[PDB]
Amino acid sequence: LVIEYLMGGAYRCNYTRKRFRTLYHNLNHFPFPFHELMVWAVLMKRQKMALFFWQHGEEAMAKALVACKLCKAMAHEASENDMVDDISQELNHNSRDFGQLAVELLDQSYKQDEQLAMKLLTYELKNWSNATCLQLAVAAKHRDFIAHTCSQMLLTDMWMGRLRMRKNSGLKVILGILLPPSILSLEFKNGRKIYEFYNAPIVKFWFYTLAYIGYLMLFNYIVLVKMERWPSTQEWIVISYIFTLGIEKMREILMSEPGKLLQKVKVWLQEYWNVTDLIAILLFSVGMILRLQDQPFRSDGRVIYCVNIIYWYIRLLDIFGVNKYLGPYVMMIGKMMIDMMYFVIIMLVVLMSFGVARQAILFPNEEPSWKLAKNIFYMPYWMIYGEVFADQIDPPCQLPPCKTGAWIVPAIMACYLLVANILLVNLLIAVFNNTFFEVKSISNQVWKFQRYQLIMTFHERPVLPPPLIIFSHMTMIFQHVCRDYGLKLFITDDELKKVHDFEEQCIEEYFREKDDRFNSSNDERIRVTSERVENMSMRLEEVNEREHS
Amino acid sequence: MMYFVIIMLVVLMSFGVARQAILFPNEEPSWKLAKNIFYMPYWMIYGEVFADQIDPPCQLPPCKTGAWIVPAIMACYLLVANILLVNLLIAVFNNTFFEVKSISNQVWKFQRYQLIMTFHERPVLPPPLIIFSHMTMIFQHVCRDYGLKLFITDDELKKVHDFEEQCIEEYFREKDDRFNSSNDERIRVTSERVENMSMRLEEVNEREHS
Ligand SMILES: CCCCCCCC(=O)OC[C@H](COP(=O)(O)O[C@@H]1[C@H](O)[C@H](O)[C@@H](OP(=O)(O)O)[C@H](OP(=O)(O)O)[C@H]1O)OC(=O)CCCCCCC
Ligand SMILES: COCC(CCO[C@H]1CC[C@@]2(C)C(=CC[C@H]3[C@@H]4C[C@@H]5O[C@]6(CC[C@@H](C)CO6)[C@@H](C)[C@@H]5[C@@]4(C)CC[C@@H]32)C1)COC
Ligand SMILES: COCC(CCO[C@H]1CC[C@@]2(C)C(=CC[C@H]3[C@@H]4C[C@@H]5O[C@]6(CC[C@@H](C)CO6)[C@@H](C)[C@@H]5[C@@]4(C)CC[C@@H]32)C1)COC
Ligand code: NA
Repeated sequence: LVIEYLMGGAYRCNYTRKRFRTLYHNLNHFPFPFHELMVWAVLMKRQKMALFFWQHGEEAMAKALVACKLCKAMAHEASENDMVDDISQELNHNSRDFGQLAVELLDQSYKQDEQLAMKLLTYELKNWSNATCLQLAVAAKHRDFIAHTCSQMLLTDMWMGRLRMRKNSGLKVILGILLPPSILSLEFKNGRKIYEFYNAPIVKFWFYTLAYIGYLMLFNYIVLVKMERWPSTQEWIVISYIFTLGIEKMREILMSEPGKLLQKVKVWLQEYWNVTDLIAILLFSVGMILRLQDQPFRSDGRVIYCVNIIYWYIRLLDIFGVNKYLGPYVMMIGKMMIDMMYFVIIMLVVLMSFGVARQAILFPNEEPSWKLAKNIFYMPYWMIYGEVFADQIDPPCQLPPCKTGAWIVPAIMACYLLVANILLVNLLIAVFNNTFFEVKSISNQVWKFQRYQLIMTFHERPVLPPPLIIFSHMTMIFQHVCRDYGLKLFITDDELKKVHDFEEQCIEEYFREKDDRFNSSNDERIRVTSERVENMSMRLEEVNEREHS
Repeated sequence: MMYFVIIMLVVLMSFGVARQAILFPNEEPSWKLAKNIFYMPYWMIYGEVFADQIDPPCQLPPCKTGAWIVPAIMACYLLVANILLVNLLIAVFNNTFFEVKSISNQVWKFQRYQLIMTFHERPVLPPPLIIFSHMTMIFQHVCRDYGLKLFITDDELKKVHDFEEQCIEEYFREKDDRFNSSNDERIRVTSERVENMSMRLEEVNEREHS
């Protein structure tokens, strides 16, 4: 029970199975003893014993990943119940050590044989609640494991589905999705070719992208062109798209992993795209409600549409995030935005000061009105972006008399422009420049980690795009009254034994290489030479002092 | 720059569509709507931010519904395009300059050979007068001392061969002498000799006879 609580919601340890429950309720040996000994050493926080038990037996990498997850969960539980706060550091160090061991073992296995390395990451683990190494590594939030070359190659092979399209893809997928006769000219891995072509994640992604582009074009057409009292066909298509997308979001929030409905919404509202999509759908619904009414309400609904189109235009960054070079740039923008806000507060302060000074100096006969609130922000803000217009600030003053102190406005403006356009923007450039390498590397690692989540969330979605997704939901109603690949890879006993022997060979070679590399370092050689020289000097002094003559 | 201009184009299209749809709600479907999105939002960021043609000052025609959103959308758009993306592009150009410079220098030095060789074959007359050279090639149609190679006699060839043998011998000797004087090799040899000496001394001490 405590193992199942530590691991996750979907995990099911062998102890709580009904076979072991019936075998224990009337109170035999274990097939793999070192699994239970390793779990015992991990739970009771005995690091040396756990490291000794790790290198004996089979399924070494799965054991390392399970140990890393258990240590991370134990550290999280320890730094919650007001503990001594030093147990958490030791548990985190143990988790990091186990993760590093898993990464090094994967590196050795990939270096020795590539196909067997990819084989080792996919086969179903019978002793570990029917999970793969990828699922354990993802559930442990191990960014250095997914970002490895072998994991990325495996993710690419799962993303491409049964097709190959190795040298040049993308265009062929679009041709297939637009020209169904062109499907037959594509090679497949070892009537049925249509089903295997359309069930790949990548063709689902391109179908969804084409549907989104079409919906966006319809939205642009319906907001650009004059609208009548009742909606046109393009507006009906847009409304249908929004409604079906909302239905799909509800279906996703209902079929989530947690069993509690209140827990499902709380875990769904974690990504910012989900909450922003919910807000946008509610806003579009409000605008559509106000649209089908009299003239002022219709105008307000149209303005709601024109505001809402901005978000759906921005949401193209999610589509762009698939590309290898347009995802890290988006994340880099996401962090530099926080830096920009921190540096824009000061610009706002200086702008407010200059605007209030100029407005107070120039116009001393203004009644209290809200126009004074915009005369401060408007023109001092457009000034710095390339609209420095004389005679609009410090006007020439047949000629009306000059206001008292009107000569000070250009003196203030010169210093304001010098501060805003030469000091703060250059300092912001320096800040963006000197904090780019860390942000780039972190963004690359995070994107390579989230590739797995993208692949799974496209492998789970129905094959039809959101404008046609209603037909797929009707099918799910018919199936309501009624994984060979994509996640795992089942095998026989002989292939399992071959994989086990390969893994034992890999771990043995890894330990032997580590020992041979440690024993040949300069520091070890110097230490051993010093000790032997000291002992030899003592022996030689004893020999010289003790002679028969 | 193209990889970074895709995003600028997305944001520009968004702002242009929003402003054009807000301001003018009585436009027939015409191709003029296709350029009203790209034209002015593109000239705005290069120094045409004129504050009288984005939010018109409106004897006075009535104010269009929601015409106060255009300045806010434009302020956010200018802040994104002129402060965030261009500075990030500057950072990208700055932090990927050394590798590009070194690779370009190496590639130019390599292509110098092709540049030199392609002028050693072209006819001496320039393209406006190259017709005369082609006529000459017609006359020569019915009919490399230097520039590429350098033919030499047997004694010069033997001198070059002896020089090359001396060079390769000196190279191998220098490589071996440099390897044998490294710190790692000295430490390894000293450790092995110390181990053997310790074993020998223990065997000598165990070989007492009195
Ligand atoms: C208007 C905006 C619409 C949304 C924009 C569409 C969204 C968008 O911009 O990216 C989508 C698409 C995703 O496909 P993705 O990148 O995953 O697939 C790549 C493709 O297979 C390349 O041929 C591979 O070689 P290369 O390394 O590249 O040399 C590349 O490397 P590898 O993994 O096989 O080793 C593959 O990653 O990215 C494109 O490649 C553009 C293909 C042409 C797309 C044509 C678009 C019409
Ligand atoms: C001059 O008078 C023209 C008239 C013929 C009228 O035909 C119209 C048919 C719709 C059409 C082609 C027209 C104007 C706006 C056009 C929109 C601009 C939008 O821009 C795009 C811009 C970029 C896209 C990313 C978004 O959408 C289109 C969805 C959109 C777009 C191309 C939809 C198509 C619209 C012309 C002459 O006949 C006698
Ligand atoms: C159009 O005619 C208006 C009239 C109602 C008149 O009420 C007035 C009450 C004072 C009030 C709210 C008004 C105009 C200037 C307003 C100032 C602008 C300043 O800005 C702020 C700007 C930002 C702050 C950081 C600094 O101060 C305020 C201290 C300041 C401020 C909000 C104080 C409040 C002033 C309107 C209509 O009657 C139906
Ligand atoms: Na300028």
